[PDB]
Amino acid sequence: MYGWWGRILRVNLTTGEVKVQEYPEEVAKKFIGGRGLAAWILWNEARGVEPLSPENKLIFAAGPFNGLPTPSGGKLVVAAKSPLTGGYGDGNLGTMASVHLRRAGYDALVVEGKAKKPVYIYIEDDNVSILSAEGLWGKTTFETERELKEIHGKNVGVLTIGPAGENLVKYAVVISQEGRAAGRPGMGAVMGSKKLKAVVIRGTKEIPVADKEELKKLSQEAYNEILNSPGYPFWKRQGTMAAVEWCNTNYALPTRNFSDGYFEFARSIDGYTMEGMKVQQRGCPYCNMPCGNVVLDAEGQESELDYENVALLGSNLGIGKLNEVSVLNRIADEMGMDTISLGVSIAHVMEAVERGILKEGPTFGDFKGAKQLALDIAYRKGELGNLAAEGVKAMAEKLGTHDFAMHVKGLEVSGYNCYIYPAMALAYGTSAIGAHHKEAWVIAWEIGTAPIEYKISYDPIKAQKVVELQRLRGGLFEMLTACRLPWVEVGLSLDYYPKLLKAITGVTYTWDDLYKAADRVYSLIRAYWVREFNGKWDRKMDYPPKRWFTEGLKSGPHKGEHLDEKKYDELLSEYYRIRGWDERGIPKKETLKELDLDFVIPELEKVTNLE
Amino acid sequence: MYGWWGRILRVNLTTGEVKVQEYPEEVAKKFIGGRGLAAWILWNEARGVEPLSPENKLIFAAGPFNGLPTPSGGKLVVAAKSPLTGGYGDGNLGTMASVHLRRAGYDALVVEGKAKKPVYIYIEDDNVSILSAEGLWGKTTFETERELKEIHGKNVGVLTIGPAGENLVKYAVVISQEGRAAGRPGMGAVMGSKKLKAVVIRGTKEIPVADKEELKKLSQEAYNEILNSPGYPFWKRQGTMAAVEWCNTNYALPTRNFSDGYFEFARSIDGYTMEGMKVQQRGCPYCNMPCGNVVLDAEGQESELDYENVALLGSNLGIGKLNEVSVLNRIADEMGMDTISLGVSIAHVMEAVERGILKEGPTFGDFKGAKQLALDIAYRKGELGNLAAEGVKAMAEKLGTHDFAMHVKGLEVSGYNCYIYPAMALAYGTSAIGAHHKEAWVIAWEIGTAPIEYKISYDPIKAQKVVELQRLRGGLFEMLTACRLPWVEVGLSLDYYPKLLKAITGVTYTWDDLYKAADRVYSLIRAYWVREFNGKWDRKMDYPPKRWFTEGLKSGPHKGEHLDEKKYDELLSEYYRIRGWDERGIPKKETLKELDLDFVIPELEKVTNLE
Ligand code: SF4
Ligand code: SF4
Repeated sequence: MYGWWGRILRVNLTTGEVKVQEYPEEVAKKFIGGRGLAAWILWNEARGVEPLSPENKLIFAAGPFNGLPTPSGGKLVVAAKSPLTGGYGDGNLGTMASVHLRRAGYDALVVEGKAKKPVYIYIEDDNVSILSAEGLWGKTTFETERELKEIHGKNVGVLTIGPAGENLVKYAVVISQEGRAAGRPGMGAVMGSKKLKAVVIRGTKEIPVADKEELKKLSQEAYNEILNSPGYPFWKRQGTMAAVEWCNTNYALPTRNFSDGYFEFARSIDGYTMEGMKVQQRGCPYCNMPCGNVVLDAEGQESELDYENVALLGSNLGIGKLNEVSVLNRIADEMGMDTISLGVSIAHVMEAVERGILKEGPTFGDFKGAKQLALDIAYRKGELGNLAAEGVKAMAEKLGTHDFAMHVKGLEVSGYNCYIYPAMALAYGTSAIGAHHKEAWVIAWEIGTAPIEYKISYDPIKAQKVVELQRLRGGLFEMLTACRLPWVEVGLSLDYYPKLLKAITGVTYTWDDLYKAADRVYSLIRAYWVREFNGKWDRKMDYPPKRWFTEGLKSGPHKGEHLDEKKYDELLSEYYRIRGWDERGIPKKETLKELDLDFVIPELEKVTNLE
Repeated sequence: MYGWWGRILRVNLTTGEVKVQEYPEEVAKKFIGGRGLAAWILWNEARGVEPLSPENKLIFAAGPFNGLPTPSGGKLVVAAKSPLTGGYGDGNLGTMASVHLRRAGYDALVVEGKAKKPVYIYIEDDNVSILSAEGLWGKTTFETERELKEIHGKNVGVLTIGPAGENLVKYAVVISQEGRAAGRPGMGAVMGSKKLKAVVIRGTKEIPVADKEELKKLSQEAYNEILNSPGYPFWKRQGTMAAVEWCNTNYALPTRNFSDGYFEFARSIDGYTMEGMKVQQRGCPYCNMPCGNVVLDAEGQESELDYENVALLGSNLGIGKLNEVSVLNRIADEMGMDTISLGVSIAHVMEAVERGILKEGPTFGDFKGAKQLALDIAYRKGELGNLAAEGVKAMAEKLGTHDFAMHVKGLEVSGYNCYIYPAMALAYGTSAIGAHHKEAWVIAWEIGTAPIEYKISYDPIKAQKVVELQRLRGGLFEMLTACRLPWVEVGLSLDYYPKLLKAITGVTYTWDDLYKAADRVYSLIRAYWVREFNGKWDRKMDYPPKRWFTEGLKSGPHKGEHLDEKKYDELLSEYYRIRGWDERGIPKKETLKELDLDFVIPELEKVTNLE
């Protein structure tokens, strides 16, 4: 076997047992890695488990591209049954831990059980130990990684959780290298529930490559193509922050809990403003187009800015000064909580306060109040911090505020306001893990323009475009696993991927093979949700928030415009037709058989009727 | 006598003598105060003196508006014979020193002589002393003022020089409250040449007012008019920083030593970027429309930004990040040196380096090199730093780089590139103290738009507009002395001024009375220059820099356009006709008699032939 090790590191925190599981080359070829491998593991090992119980499996899954010098191939997938959504949950982050896990001889790391006290997992090739982290517990993510490196050396990959993870904030994430984050659906809370403070990894092994020279050649070509792309200069300057102006121009910038798609103060929180306050730039392993832009916040502290962070903690909160939004951003990284769900939870509180629903709490534009709430959420201080720490779905159940609860499947909607964007609304509605733009950022195509540089339509071809994008963004890139931005942003040819894959693994994958592996992952993931939800499931699970159907844009040429539910419903049926799912969004028996998921049928039938 | 004290504090640092000069009420009425009073004093007391010798007079002149609660009436004029230009030199700054000097019982303070060692002047009502400042010498302006208040208390007004003043940098200024500056033509160097490190002032006396009730009424109306003006909100947000975009849009933003009027990276150093970096907002005494916008620079330090500072230290130097420009800005303030002349001098060096004329030094866009040169100028360290510390006129004589030496009469050109703006070019050409936009910011009217919110033309009305603006901006406002921005930016009515002047002094001044006093000051100032130049004077003294006639814009729909020498010369003759001046730029015997300036006739006749 080349590329894949066929090895998965297993750590049981309850028993202290550490072992290496060998999985068949057939499974590796069939699921490829990252999310695929994770979905296979969770389907088999997390049936009916409580997300915060010792039985949940915390998975760190790499893929064949990882550990090797592949173009922006320093990504890693973190997965577990989600404490926020109750379904399959995952996330991705660039981190040296990805390079080291693979160079240490493993394709993935699976943590089960729960330690008796705070501990961290140490991995140096074949030497794996569960060590006491009593001294680290309570420290920020930044401080935890800094201290671990002060002991073991700079040459290690470190994954940590901060107080939000330790306190089981439902959208707590895993942090690496002060800025890289993974696991919006609460991977950080699953990590915290096991009393797992960090993971330190070092690898030195040579990963067996089927064609060393092709690999080295293809990689050099791709790097050069990136360096020579016309978008490279502007990408180097603004990175994802170029989307603030682009979204504002197109009425897609979430403003005041998604109330409007335009923000009057977007310029003072945009990419140009960011350029003027940038002090450093860093990136993920093996990437020659770094986009981790670091600024100084209002308190003079370094903060790494990404578009989503700014959109959800800036315009979405009615906060118009980038230096202030940057303080909130830093807090999220330090505490280890998702900037998106954090911002949407805060915005939800702000709307409830302005409406008189909540007697106390911050209002839109209130930076000091937003900062205090962010901190109270991470430390679960007071009734408000505790409520908001649960996310908008849970919070809305308690407050009767479902009308303005911006989420899909319990996962908070990200940085694109879709009052007039049917395809993007469908992307959020059908995202495998819950509302996220990860799997299909189709709004650009719907508009005809993109950040590096209108008539509302429900054409069934939009459902086809979303499935196509999900195959690449929610499948391929989450399985390799590698950054999708070189392709998305600078236009690196997708042809490099199946070639790099054969050069590495020696297996020839055609685009249809890849499209099929991605579809298998999608149906398996959906199957997981259906099974864990005990068959209680229908098409409404794939609907975007009610706000986009009952309210419209508040300003500009498109004022009053919104989504037509009837037409959205028809577009959803088209999505199901293309995926081979029934009108409830559940995979059909024939579809499962065709995707080599026969094993799913018996289990799903114990819970509902299949078609 | 009301309003005016009719008293001038006299401090001789050579003899240690402190006395109070009582001057005539008719002189007070005739010159009003500020620059008018200063020009009267310099004509009489700085005849033929070397600017850096003990005989030069350093004047801190206030007017009837000062010390009283008048709308933005906390300004102060600092004047002396200029070490940079060799003629009349002055500047203005907002400072509690203004309020305290007048409440202490004086209309002005005149310092003559030179101390044997560093000293500071201490003024508390009638108690005035020259005290040792040996421990303060060498400290920054910020630290000097901070330490003085730690001794004397926070309720004092303080004026200081930093190392640039101490080291006689030709464009050294006087600084107050970390950000307020005065005296571009080297007032700081004059102060430093006297070994005067600072002036600390405290006043408690009630200033006699003709009509206290009218004064209170008018000020209140004016304050409310400011608060309710349509421009108030945007002014509060961006202040003068709104000019970066306005100038860039109009090809008037000095870029790379005025090479072009358009900067490709203007957005990253503009007013919106500043808003996203603002952490504090300060202002001058008695102002309800504060514009001292404080940001954190690239090193996390506070830096108060003004348009000119950013245009001359940013676009003019090819530096496109506001955080970096802010480091240069803070250095200028700390060292006590003019941001404009500093930037124009650094830009001059950058062009000479690029052109190979200088073999060592910073080039455009080199922030680290610019910072090092700014520090070397302040401390006069090295041949290059010592040369640039002399100003562009002097530096150009040594390097043979007159072609790109942007100055008029030795004073560096400010933040408006006039390749296609004849009236603004004439404003710079005729400015009483040398190149400055202070006396006539006519570019706004020439274009038809303003920052608060084209066809070239040499229409003789342009000269009439420059004269009208000079009467107000270089006359009235420099004599009161009060901020001209409420009127300029927010549209406060000019009708308040004659009414407040009457309520204060009891003397009624019709607009014609004020225009005559302003022209009187302009002709007296002109007479001072001619006299001091020993009659060596002609119309070329009032010409804009050669570059605006010799080259044109480098981009935009106006690419290649420049000023025309013949049409400019005709426009200048129109300016002379309106002012009653020779074709050499010297007042006519009839004009001098007209303005009650007969005493200057004998003096000018001794040096040249009058008309
Ligand atoms: S483009 Fe950005 S997110 Fe992608 S690998 Fe590079 S630094 Fe990481
Ligand atoms: S408008 Fe600005 S410069 Fe004028 S008095 Fe007010 S704070 Fe000072």
